[PDB]
Amino acid sequence: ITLPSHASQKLETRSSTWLESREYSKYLIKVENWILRNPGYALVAAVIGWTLGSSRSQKIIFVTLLMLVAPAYS
Amino acid sequence: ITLPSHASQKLETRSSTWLESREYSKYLIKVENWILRNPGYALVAAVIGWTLGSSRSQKIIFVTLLMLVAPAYS
Amino acid sequence: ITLPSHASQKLETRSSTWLESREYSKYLIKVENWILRNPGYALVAAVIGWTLGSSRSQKIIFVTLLMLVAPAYS
Amino acid sequence: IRCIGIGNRDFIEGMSGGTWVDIVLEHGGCVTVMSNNKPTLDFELVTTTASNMAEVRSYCYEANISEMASDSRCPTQGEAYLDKMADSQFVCKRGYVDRGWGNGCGLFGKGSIVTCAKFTCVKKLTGKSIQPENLEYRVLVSVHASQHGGMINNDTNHQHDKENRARIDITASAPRVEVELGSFGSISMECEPRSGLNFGDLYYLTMNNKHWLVNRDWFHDLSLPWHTGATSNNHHWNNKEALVEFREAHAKKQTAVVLGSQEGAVHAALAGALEAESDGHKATIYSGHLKCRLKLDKLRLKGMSYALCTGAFTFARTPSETIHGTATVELQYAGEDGPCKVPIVITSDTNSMASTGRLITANPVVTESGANSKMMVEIDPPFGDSYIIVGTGTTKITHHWHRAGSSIGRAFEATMRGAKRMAVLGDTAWDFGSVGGMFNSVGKFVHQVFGSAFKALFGGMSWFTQLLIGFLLIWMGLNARGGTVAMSFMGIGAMLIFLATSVS
Amino acid sequence: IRCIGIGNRDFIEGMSGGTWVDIVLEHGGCVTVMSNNKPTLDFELVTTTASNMAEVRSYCYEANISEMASDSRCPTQGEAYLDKMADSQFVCKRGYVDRGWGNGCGLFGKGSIVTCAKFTCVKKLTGKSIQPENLEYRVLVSVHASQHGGMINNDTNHQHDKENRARIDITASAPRVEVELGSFGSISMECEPRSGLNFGDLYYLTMNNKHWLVNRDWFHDLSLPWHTGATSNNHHWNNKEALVEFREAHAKKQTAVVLGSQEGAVHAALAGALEAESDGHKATIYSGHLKCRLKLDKLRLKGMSYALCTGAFTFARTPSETIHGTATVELQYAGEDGPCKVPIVITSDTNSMASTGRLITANPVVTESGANSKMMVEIDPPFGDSYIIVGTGTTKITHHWHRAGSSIGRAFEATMRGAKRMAVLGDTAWDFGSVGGMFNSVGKFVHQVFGSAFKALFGGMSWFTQLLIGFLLIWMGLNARGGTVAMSFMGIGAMLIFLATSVS
Amino acid sequence: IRCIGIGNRDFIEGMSGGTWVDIVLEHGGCVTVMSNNKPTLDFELVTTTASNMAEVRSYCYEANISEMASDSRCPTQGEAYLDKMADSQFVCKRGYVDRGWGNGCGLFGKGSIVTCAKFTCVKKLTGKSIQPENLEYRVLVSVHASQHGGMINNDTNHQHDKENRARIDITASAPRVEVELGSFGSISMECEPRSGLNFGDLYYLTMNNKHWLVNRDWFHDLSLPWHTGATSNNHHWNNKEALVEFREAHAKKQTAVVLGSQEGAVHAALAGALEAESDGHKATIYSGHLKCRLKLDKLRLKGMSYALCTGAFTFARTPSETIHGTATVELQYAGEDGPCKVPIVITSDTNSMASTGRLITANPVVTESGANSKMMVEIDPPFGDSYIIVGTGTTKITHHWHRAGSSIGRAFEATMRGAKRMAVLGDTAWDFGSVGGMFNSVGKFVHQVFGSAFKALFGGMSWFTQLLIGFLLIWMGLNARGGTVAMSFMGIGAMLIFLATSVS
Ligand SMILES: *[C@@H]1O[C@H](CO[C@@H]2O[C@@H](C)[C@@H](O)[C@@H](O)[C@@H]2O)[C@@H](O[C@@H]2O[C@H](CO)[C@@H](O)[C@H](O)[C@H]2NC(C)=O)[C@H](O)[C@H]1NC(C)=O
Ligand SMILES: *[C@@H]1O[C@H](CO[C@@H]2O[C@@H](C)[C@@H](O)[C@@H](O)[C@@H]2O)[C@@H](O[C@@H]2O[C@H](CO)[C@@H](O)[C@H](O)[C@H]2NC(C)=O)[C@H](O)[C@H]1NC(C)=O
Ligand SMILES: *[C@@H]1O[C@H](CO[C@@H]2O[C@@H](C)[C@@H](O)[C@@H](O)[C@@H]2O)[C@@H](O[C@@H]2O[C@H](CO)[C@@H](O)[C@H](O)[C@H]2NC(C)=O)[C@H](O)[C@H]1NC(C)=O
Repeated sequence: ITLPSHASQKLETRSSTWLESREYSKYLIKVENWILRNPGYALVAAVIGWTLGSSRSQKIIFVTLLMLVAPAYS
Repeated sequence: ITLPSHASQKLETRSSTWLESREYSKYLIKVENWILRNPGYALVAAVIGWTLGSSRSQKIIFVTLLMLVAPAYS
Repeated sequence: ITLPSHASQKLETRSSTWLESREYSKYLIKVENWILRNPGYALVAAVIGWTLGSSRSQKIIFVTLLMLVAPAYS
Repeated sequence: IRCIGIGNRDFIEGMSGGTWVDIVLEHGGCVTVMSNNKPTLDFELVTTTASNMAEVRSYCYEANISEMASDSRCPTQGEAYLDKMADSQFVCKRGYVDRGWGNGCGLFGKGSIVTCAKFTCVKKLTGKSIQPENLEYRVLVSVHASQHGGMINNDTNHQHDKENRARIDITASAPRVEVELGSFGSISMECEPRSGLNFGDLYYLTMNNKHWLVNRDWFHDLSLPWHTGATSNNHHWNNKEALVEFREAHAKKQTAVVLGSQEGAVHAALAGALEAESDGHKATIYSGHLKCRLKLDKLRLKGMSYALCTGAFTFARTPSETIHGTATVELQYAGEDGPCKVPIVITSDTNSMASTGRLITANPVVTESGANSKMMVEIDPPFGDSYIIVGTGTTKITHHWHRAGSSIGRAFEATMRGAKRMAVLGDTAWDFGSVGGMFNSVGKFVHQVFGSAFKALFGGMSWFTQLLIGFLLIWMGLNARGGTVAMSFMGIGAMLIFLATSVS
Repeated sequence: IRCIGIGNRDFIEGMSGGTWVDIVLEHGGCVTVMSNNKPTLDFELVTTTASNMAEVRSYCYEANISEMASDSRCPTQGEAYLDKMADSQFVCKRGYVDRGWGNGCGLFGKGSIVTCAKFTCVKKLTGKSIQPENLEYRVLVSVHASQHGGMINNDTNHQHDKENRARIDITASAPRVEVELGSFGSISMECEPRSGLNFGDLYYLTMNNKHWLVNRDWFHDLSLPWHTGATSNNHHWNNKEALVEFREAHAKKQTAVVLGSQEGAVHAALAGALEAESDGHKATIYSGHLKCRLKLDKLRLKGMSYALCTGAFTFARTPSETIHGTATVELQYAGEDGPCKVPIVITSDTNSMASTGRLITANPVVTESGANSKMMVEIDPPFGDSYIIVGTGTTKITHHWHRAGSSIGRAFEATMRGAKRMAVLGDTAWDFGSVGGMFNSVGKFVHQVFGSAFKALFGGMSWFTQLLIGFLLIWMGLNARGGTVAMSFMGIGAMLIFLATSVS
Repeated sequence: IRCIGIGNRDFIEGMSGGTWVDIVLEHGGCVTVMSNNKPTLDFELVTTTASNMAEVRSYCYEANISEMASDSRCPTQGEAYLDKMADSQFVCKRGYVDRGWGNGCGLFGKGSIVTCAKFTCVKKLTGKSIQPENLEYRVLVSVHASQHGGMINNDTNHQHDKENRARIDITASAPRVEVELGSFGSISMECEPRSGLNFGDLYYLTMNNKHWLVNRDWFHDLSLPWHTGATSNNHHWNNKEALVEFREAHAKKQTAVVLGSQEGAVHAALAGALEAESDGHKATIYSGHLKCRLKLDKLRLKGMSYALCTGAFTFARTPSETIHGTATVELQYAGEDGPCKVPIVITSDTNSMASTGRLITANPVVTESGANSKMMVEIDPPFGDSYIIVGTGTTKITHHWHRAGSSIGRAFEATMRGAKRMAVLGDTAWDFGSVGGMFNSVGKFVHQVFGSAFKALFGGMSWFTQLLIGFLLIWMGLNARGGTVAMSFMGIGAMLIFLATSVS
């Protein structure tokens, strides 16, 4: 199945949420492990982003967005 | 916890994979749910994409990448 | 219920089809009844057709297509 | 002789040297084959039959509902529920009503309501499948053997006339038959009982003792309750909501009502389907064709060595003209000359007595050896005036014949008949009265290609859309004189219009 | 005194002119209210309780299957069928297998197959609704009445201490209470129990004796088998296919397998929800806030007409410093001149006896008439060096005190505390310690408008998306051509980044 | 004959000159090999088996905790410490609580606390490694030896049919077998049991009696408690903090709670893995391929020197068509002229009687000498109409056959099947039906290098990312400067899209 992810109730009360100790590790570990398991996609994304964008900032932003889209297939 | 997702073994053998019948439902359902639940994000994503891109294609790709990154928080 | 309409098996064999005597009645009667009971739509369609067509033939074709589309709402 | 009164009749003037010919038997037709020194034969495909049909699906067209019940919930308390929602024989639906202190609720707002009703089918229709290896065609063969006119549509004691009549059953596991015809020898038929009519695209529909042949796409898009042809005792009806409507009356109550019998709506939906009949458990069909090949090398004329008759001939009936221009002459012979040869001339000028028209009944003879016996000849007289002179010596009778028309009008009528046959049979029309050839094969191939393209483009169109599209195509072909494109557009338009205005 | 060991503690210096003040109680906090000639009071909201909750929907998270069966049909013979498809407790599926002469069929091709298995739930979770008119808040009030230090977190015989402690139950049909505090008079509370935490878009989820408060959208997007919250003997499970998977093995057979227990998957899906507890059938909640208005006009000091104490004092233990900078001093008193007033000064230099720090415990007294009795005072010494001087005459005892820090750091930490309160409470933060005023009203209005807009745009983001969008906005602002959009972009980005990296 | 009713079936028309051919057996398919003067053979890889697998790592997915203990310190007294923090069977964590006079401490502030609980695994999943020397493939071979139709999937007394059936076991210690086939001679297979499926980067995962083949770097990235090596009672676990959560509620105490069973979460994480089965301690696998070289020199036709039959044949069933366009004809034969050669012609012109198609069962014969015995032929009839004529003289029998389609459609279907095999097998697809040649060599080499590069760049990508990257590459190609880059982008994108939409 694919159960939905609950939105963060942080900053709604003074209490801590259900698994707040892992709220940061969740995305970081996933993204890092995916990037280590698939190093060629980094080259693919670099090529695509450098071809699509005109200015260097646009190229960097394209590359970052692609590298973020890949591991969480969205 | 955050268990990793297995890569698809489709087109490795002649057999069907473990939960192949649901291989399209997950991403589509998640993305469409999040997208039609949060309309203001569409506005801010469009503003950012139009402000960052230069050509029409660049702005469209920017907006698409943002609208794909947001639901699956990556 | 909107049951589907069977395609005509005319010219498939030498036999006559199921209700072939009414093959022409079923469209002409309906079209002309609707066109007579709705005279204002004729003027609407004429205005639209003359506004969209450039040459006289395009205008006549547009008007005819609208006048045909309206009775059988498709 | 069985093809004489028929109005849709074809003539195969057999090749002189050849001994085989390709024909296509149709259900509303009749073929008359004549060869040089052989008797004339009449072929008629009478019945198609399909057996061992498998039931595919049953649709309900008349149903009832009973035991309706409802349940309601207060707002913010989830959906309502009845135990009948756990019964497959019940159809249920959920909606919202108004709830407040007046309805016995603690809050104000939209409450959930559920209505359930027991579905029950009263009348259902059935669809069955037909396998081309289960078809069985029936062909009847008659000989122009000088039987008298009272035998054309006469079947009394037909099981004894083993010489002039023949019945032939054609299946896929016996597509080649040797038909013996008594003293006339025998013919051989090689038919193709798997490629006549595309039964692999048709279901056999049965509704209240009436039967149709329908498309499969149309049958699978019916929107009634249905269950499987794999019949059990108690069936689960799928899609019960097609015959049951639920309505909320001003947000205070929900109710269920069943729609009426859909028999007439189905009849109206079947407008262009084919009709059919039943024979016990078998489908009896009276449409479609059967391509066959005839080999006549063992067919011989009986009585070519008889002597001429010597007695007296009378016209037993007035010579009548058939629809295609041939003439039937019934003679009565006084004389015990036994089986003898009938002397008959068809001449334009009686000075030279030169024959000008041919016979259909080859070798007319007096069959019986009795005193006053009857026989019938069929002839193809020439255009204009002529004389049919019968008998010998000075006691011979004459009949004046006038045949209106010309050979040009005959050729035009033949062209129209061939165009209609093409429009009905496609490329199979090129196998009618064919003995082979390069022109035949090339034409059939080109026709096959063009017919495939045409059926792909304009396949499922009614006469209305055919007319509209044809007029549009003619118009755009008029105002476009590019290379080879104008004539293509206007030709396709003319084809579509000719198909639209055609008759069955 | 119940507020002394708490790390999240607020100090309200009530306005002298008026007698009412607005406070907001939170669950992980406690408020100390001090007014000029009245006792100091401690307020703590300890429990929220929801009763009369309605069940909305049950979800299955662990199920079994049994009684599997299959059935197959020959090609072109319709779909397969089992009587178990007429049973609502079975889940079934249809697919295609290969059929031919080897399998017992007369044809070759894809035949239809159906597989059915009986579904059974073994473990389910529930969701319930909470109406704001069913909440009940519990507030505890303590008086700084010079009880000794061994009474701070002491609940022994608390039902008898009717003068120093009070327990208040605030409901919607009783939101205004007169709290009687013995010889201290009374206070009046006017609370708003209907507009605290927004329980209107929250469900109370129960799974295996654990409880959460979850979003309603999230609860309806669950992908498990479910049935209605209505009561019934046998429930029909909707969406059984969420826990059963059907699979064809190389087009030769079809088989059903159930998925495993989903308890851990749900635990992982609830990552950001709020936890809760149970009490019988009632939900016990330890999150959220409660806005109240305090009226202290009938509050009076007990023992403002006491005589000074004449005996000698000792320090019963070392004065300690609380994390907010105040100091607790426990004294022991000898001699029995009944309840008397404790003389205590806080001075920068013992020569001048000039008071420089104030008291938190207003009007410190000896409470008993016994020989050696203990009492406790709370003081607020000045920054730097000071002296706590207790007693009068030749028996004055002195303790040197040092308070680190400065007033600038105090103002900075007050500003950060106020900013955190704004981030948690929204516009309700403007009602904390408020006595009216135009500035507070304008601020609350502007905050309401901007908070509504901010929630509309950036409502559904996580810390990751907040960080990303914030950096993108800061970049877009650093490159804006003209002003008023650069500062706007950078401000929104900095706000998002501050929200993303927050804690608690 | 075991390959007839199979949907995934290949036809290797063997080389004429050579005597060996390369084939690739797959678990879902089956191969039919026909050579010039040899019988037709059917090959099917039916089982892969792995024995003595090496335990790699165990993960816990359901756990308990017990014997909770805690230790607290007053502020400025260091960290809290428990003796169980030295025991590896305990999971512990440190936090901070609020401390003051109310708790029993002499100062106010954050005191250190530590909590410890005894971890115990209730349910665990195991991973094993499969070595290429552990694998044992099982292949089945059948001969088209005119067995009747009731022997297609018939395994009764299969240990007595030593002439028509054969069972082959391929291991890495015996990659070459010779198979005797009675009077048909023998074949020789030289397989590569060390290069079929990349078991070098797959683990055999077992969880609650279900088994998968999973990636290795996915199995190493699981986030559960784990240990390495064999498994015995009261084991030791690493990373127990993955199933246990510690919490401080409002800085007042610390509690530990264990997460729920992760069976379903693992099931959901295994979405794209391959399934498998068990046979005691042996992995039973039904996926992957096996490449072999077939040598057919000592393979000879049996009964090629029989006499033609003379009795009368009948059709025992209706000739049916398999989904690839062939036809199976079951014949019954009366008469006892012993093992005789069956006369059978497939002709599309009864005038010439010339053969048009080709048999699949080479040299069809009557295999018995009894009264009425059955046999079965398999034919590849030509497109269009044709006749299947069996017998000689006057007792001949005929069956009409129609085969729809054309040779262009056949070629297109063959191209699609070849592209699918390429996509599934990589460069190994060049060894299918291969007889050598340098064209095959260079093609396989180029496919090898391009597939290596393509797998390095786009190896692990779901259909979603495949689609997105493909569309982006197609756009980049459509807007490229010229050639030599544009069409490369378009080809890579089109390949990604063709992969993302493929099935099976
Ligand atoms: C319709 O046919 C019957 C039967 O004809 C006989 O059987 C045929 C197969 C063929 O062999 C004929 O030559 C046979 O005579 C006719 O009935 C016969 O009529 C003749 C003369 O009228 C008489 O001598 C026979 O006894 C009759 N036999 C029977 C069985 O009825 C009948 O006259 C025909 N109808 C017409 C209108 O001509
Ligand atoms: C915790 O409190 C108990 C109870 O104290 C009494 O009840 C309170 C409501 C308040 O009125 C106190 O002043 C009362 O004394 C303490 O137990 C009492 O201790 C006193 C002192 O020796 C003794 O005279 C009483 O008999 C005790 N009462 C009982 C019921 O045992 C207790 O000492 C307090 N704990 C600490 C650590 O100070
Ligand atoms: C399935 O096969 C059995 C056994 O077949 C026998 O053994 C095979 C290895 C092969 O050598 C066959 O030729 C053998 O006959 C069939 O059972 C036999 O059926 C025949 C009739 O065809 C009968 O005369 C034998 O007595 C039977 N013997 C036994 C042991 O059963 C069986 O009929 C086959 N199934 C079908 C559907 O044909």
